[PDB]
Amino acid sequence: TTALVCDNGSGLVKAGFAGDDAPRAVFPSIVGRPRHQGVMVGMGQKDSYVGDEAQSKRGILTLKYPIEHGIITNWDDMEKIWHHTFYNELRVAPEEHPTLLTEAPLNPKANREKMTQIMFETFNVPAMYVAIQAVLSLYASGRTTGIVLDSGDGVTHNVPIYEGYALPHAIMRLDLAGRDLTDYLMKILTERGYSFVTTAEREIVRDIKEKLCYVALDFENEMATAASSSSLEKSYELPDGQVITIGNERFRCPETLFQPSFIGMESAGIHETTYNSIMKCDIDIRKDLYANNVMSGGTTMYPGIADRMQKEITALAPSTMKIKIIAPPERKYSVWIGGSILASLSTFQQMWITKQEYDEAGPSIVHRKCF
Amino acid sequence: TTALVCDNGSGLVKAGFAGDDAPRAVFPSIVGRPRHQGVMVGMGQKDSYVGDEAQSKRGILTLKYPIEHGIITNWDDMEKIWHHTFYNELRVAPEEHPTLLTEAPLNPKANREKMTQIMFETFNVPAMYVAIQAVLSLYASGRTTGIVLDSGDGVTHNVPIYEGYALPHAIMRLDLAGRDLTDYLMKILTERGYSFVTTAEREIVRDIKEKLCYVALDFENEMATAASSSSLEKSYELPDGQVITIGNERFRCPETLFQPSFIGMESAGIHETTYNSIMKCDIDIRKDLYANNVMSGGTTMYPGIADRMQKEITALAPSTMKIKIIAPPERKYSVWIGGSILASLSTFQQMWITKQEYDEAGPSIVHRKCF
Amino acid sequence: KILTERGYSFVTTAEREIVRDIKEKLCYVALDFENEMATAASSSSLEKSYELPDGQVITIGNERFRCPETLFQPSFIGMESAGIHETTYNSIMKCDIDIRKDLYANNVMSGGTTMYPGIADRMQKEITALAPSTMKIKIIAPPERKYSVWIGGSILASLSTFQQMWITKQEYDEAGPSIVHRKCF
Amino acid sequence: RAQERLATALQKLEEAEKAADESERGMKVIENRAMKDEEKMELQEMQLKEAKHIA
Amino acid sequence: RAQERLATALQKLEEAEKAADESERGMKVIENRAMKDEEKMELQEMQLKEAKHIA
Ligand SMILES: Nc1ncnc2c1ncn2[C@@H]1O[C@H](COP(=O)(O)OP(=O)(O)O)[C@@H](O)[C@H]1O
Ligand SMILES: Nc1ncnc2c1ncn2[C@@H]1O[C@H](COP(=O)(O)OP(=O)(O)O)[C@@H](O)[C@H]1O
Repeated sequence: TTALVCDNGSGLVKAGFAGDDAPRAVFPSIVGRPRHQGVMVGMGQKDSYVGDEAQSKRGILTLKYPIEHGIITNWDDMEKIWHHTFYNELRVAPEEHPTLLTEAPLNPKANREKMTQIMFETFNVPAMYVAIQAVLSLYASGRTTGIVLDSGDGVTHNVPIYEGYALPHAIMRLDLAGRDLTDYLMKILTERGYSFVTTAEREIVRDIKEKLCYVALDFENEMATAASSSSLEKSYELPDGQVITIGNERFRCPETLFQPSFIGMESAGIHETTYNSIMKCDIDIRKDLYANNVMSGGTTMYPGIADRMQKEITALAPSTMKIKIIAPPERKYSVWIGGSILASLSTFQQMWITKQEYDEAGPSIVHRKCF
Repeated sequence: TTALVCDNGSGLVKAGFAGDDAPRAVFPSIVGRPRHQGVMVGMGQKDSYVGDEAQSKRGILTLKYPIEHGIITNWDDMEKIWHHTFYNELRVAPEEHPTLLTEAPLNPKANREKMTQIMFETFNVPAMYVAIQAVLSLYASGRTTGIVLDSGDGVTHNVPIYEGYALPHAIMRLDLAGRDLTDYLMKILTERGYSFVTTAEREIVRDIKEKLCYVALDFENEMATAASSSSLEKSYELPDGQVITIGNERFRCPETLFQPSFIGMESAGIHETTYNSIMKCDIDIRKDLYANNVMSGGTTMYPGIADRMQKEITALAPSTMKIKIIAPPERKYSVWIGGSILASLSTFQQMWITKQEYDEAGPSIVHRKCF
Repeated sequence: KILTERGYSFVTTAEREIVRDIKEKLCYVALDFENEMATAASSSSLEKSYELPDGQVITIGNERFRCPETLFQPSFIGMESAGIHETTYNSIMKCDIDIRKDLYANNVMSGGTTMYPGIADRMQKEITALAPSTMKIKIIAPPERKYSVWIGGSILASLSTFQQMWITKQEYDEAGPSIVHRKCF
Repeated sequence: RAQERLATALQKLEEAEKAADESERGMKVIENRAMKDEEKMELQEMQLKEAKHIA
Repeated sequence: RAQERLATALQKLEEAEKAADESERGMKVIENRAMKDEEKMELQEMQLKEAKHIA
């Protein structure tokens, strides 16, 4: 029977069946609860919406992502998310379906452990497995070498892989991702007079970011340009009319990824961490890594990000090295695609963790090579 | 020569000369206009009073604060306010006096720009400068570290400063302040049969708030107490006799600052935003920030607010950290005091914005490090 | 790195110093890695707490001896070279055969990284396992060894038979910075 | 001179591609707006029709 | 190899310039249609107003 591929991530849950071509159901991984009291008896309002239901009821709810930076903080909301996924989005009894789960590298081992435990106890799957998002993203790109730069909504990691071997000592996790960009945009949008403070209108700001923002090939030139002309201003319709306009912000916001100082962080920019991860690997495999910079995750979907990325990492690397950047047009779902591909193997059908084996060895089994 | 220090704020304008010990002139920042027609000819009634004059003519006017939440909305009333200040409260020709102006953090840049422009054109000062209210409030307390919680009449911000450096990414502005408390008190005063709706009697309610309200060290206990006994009721005589009494309200009103849900806002309470601003700061400087919670602004003048604040922020912080709350007895004017201190320096006498320089570079100069 | 897997995240160059303090206080070398791993798995007699500069005490267990174990298994950080004991023994074996007994007997140890509780005993065990059985293995680990370099430097500089090995300003002006590699060493 | 003219070709290619693609974003948004105004005309001429009807 | 990548830079340069030329007379016709939609939205908005008023 088929396996399920549920890629949790932050911001967006992506689920589907192994062997399909795209995740069947995709919805925001949020949980909302009403924050007023309600007066119409007989309306039978439930006590907590979830997913697109909440995304539609935003106006009267308080939304709380149960995953902060790759880690799961509120376990009850996470279980609600999973249950809603299985029983509504896919409408499938999870008792007869091995499920594939993903997580970023360098996470609290308790996270993965409790994940396994809840999966086997509450939902009672027959088997399961936890995979590293970046490996799956490489699978989905038909590569077998090259460093991958996943950048979802919560975390941003580089994983250099060569011939299917991973160099763990060169993995570079960094906690700057789409949520941080959304917040920085909320902040700099004040200096025009626009004030979004509610957890609801954070979603509005996220939409504004996904629509109007883009990466500038040269920051100073774009700044001077937006100063001189006004050919960069674009408007936007809020959910109640009152069109707004943003100029400089459009490219100031995603610029953070290259200058994390904008939000007070100290770590180096995306290009810098990539180049450092390269330099940590052995010298014989650096040319291929230069040639195969895969990119996935929704945050790497900015108009112009690949060109700026290539420009920078070219400025850093030697001149006799060919820099290339593999940025497919569907890269947002590359992790789920790679997960489907992997779970569809048969040489993989003996890497699962069987319910019996779990009962025999307890949640500590995950860290064992039943990985 | 002497420098002027005008701290606009909402609710209260307070001005004076640099180097002094207290603002010379202090009056409400309102503008009134008659709303009836007037029948006695030769009375020569002017068309718009301002300041204490309007506060006295309340009975027949309509008052309109020209500053809503730290931002200036009606620029003509603001110019009237400034002109009245210079020419009647101080009796000073502004042509030969560098002036210091204040504004909250995270304001529309157009606000500060137009401020500079009007200052240089209408009043034609020789120089000026705009400062952040919280920095001045720290100056006035002899500190050089510690977070400051200013809360005036319109806005409420925390600015963590350490060793003279400000960490802007941890600034927390919140638009709940004295005006909102006044409105909430106006609302809950109805449930005793007292109805204040006019812009005049809003001032009556403001006085009631400044006299009878106080923060309760424990909300539930005080509620149960006021339910059981009646030792909390105090009376108050309106401008036409008809003494009124309030019980529960006295501490229900300022409780909002800790439970903004009372007025439908979603943000977290004062203690919560403070603790969050701390936690956003680097770990090595958190102990000092814990030890130096400065307070300022009129809204932090409720009897008991410092004790309740310490109780809460102690409940949030680790146990081995010393919580202290610097609440001077004159903190209402801490911003003006710090402004006088700063303007009186000489190492500051080269940070002004000279009119020549402005004519050279236009109002865009303010955002430039001529800050 | 390995402190992440408990949920503690230190990334700033500032809090690298915090981590260094944690390392200097809690870590230690384990006489037998596998036994200590199994022990920390079974019991909890190895966990120790630590208070950060803002309270919020943390606890580390297995890490206390996982961290300094690297020196003997550099593969933990992806390096390929051999462990400390191994390079020591190799350096011995490269020397002439007539002087190997004394070298076995006089393993001096200095520098702050050799200040781990238990490092000398584990070091002795390993290098004993490598060396023949009829050779006496000793490890000179003074209690002030963190400053042994400076101490020896003061000793040498205080000599008089050394007062003619200096490089004089005049001499350097005469022969340029290339003088250092010359026997004015 | 090979490498200098190659660098010229690179920068020219790149900036021209960015210009083409920003005009491509513009064409996307203007096709959207065109369909928008289309259904706008539809619905508002239609309310004009029903206005004439009840008129 | 200098001659090789020179030739490649040359050709790809001119073909990408031609692609930008396609995209840019496309951008010309789309801004023409932008003005088309401007005047259409204007006329239809006006008639919407008169429809509402007469109705
Ligand atoms: N077109 C876009 N441009 C810029 N950012 C985007 C775009 N689409 C999505 N994002 C950002 O990417 C995030 C989704 O990334 P995703 O891969 O779903 O993260 P995760 O792997 O944690 O689920 C969203 O939070 C959004 O902010
Ligand atoms: N004794 C008091 N108790 C409680 N609130 C007060 C008291 N005195 C003044 N306030 C409130 O504080 C406000 C004055 O604060 P202020 O520092 O003047 O604000 P701003 O900095 O915007 O001028 C007034 O609007 C009033 O509502």
